[PDB]
Amino acid sequence: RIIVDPTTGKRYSRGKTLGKGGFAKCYEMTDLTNNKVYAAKIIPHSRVSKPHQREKIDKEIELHRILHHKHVVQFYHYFEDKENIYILLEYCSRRSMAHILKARKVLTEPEVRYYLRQIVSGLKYLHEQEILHRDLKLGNFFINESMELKVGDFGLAARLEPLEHRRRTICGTPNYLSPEVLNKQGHGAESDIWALGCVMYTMLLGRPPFETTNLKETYRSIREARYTMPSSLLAPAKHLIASMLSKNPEDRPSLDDIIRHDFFTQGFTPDRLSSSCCHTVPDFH
Ligand SMILES: CC[C@@H]1C(=O)N(C)c2cnc(-n3ccnc3-c3cscn3)nc2N1C1CCCC1
Repeated sequence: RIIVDPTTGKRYSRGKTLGKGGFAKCYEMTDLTNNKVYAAKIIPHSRVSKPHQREKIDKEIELHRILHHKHVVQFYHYFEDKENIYILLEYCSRRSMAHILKARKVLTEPEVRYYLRQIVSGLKYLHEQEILHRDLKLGNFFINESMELKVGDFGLAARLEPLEHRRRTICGTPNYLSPEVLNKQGHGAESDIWALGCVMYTMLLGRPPFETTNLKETYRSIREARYTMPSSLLAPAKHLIASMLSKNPEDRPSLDDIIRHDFFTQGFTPDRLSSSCCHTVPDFH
């Protein structure tokens, strides 16, 4: 299967299927020119005939293509032929963190420190760019062969809007809805920090702090921001989760405040995590 870009004449080679992605059918896509493999979203035009879902991928491409950071999935190139839209992205061979957490149930503290340092690095970049991810979940943290975390799936992504200039309606259907979004206040930077609490919690426990059904029954408990803290957690981990899950948005720590917490500084953290950690528990110390 040869795929030629009709506006350039660049030829790509389509490899194995990688999975599903809503509108995306995902296959390996080799650039024959470089000579390197990427992970491609292939979206037939028939999928996106409606103006709003056409605009959806358009903002996703527009916003994503301008980001260059070691902990954000690298945009490579986008093009279209007669039937498909093509988005080529950093190939992450050891899949996502939602995959690892299924296989492990629960991670060790040094693993949680190893992964969250990378997550906070990639989000700092984005937040300085002034782009809100708006869909941070374990599913969107992509890992490569050499075990490096890339934050991906832009899409529910958007540029930061001042409070008075803000989109108030709930955007799409994300994994971890903040108290402030539920109060018709919109999605700020601290709504991304909220999700990092839900992420960290789930890395240490294998279950989210709140129900993720997005049902209107679930709204009250989240607002409210009340939940059970399990005794299994060590003191410093407990404090930082409670910090990031503050009820009031401006009570939540900054990303600089986060990576300097006792949770990070007072424990051991490896420079390189072994790939055995995708399955097996790592050794102590
Ligand atoms: C293309 C969408 C997404 C992605 O954005 N990146 C960067 C990615 C980068 N690398 C892989 N990748 C590469 C080899 N295996 C995968 C994979 C990750 S999760 C299931 N397969 N997949 C990616 N994916 C997948 C494809 C289907 C759902 C998410």
